[PDB]
Amino acid sequence: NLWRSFLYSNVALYLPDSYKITPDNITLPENKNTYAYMNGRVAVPSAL
Amino acid sequence: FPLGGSAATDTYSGIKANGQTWTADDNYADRGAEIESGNIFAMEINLAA
Repeated sequence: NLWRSFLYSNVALYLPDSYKITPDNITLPENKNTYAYMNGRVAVPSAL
Repeated sequence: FPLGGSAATDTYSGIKANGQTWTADDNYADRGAEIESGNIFAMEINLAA
């Protein structure tokens, strides 16, 4: 339960897009590189 | 997580199917056995904090 939190915080996040997914009706700013866009874009913990 | 992966859950019997009847298969037990209605009763930690 601690090794998976380590791989999610470094090697699941900081991953280029078309892998991360946006959840139910969270408004992303359409700027592809602003901070709130990389924030609300949430990484999958199953592909890594 | 709990021990057996399932908390106190309900006993469901064994039921065959032809029509409205839905009775008496003799393919499962009379009482049957518990089959976990719902989700697993978990509890939560923040162990890195």
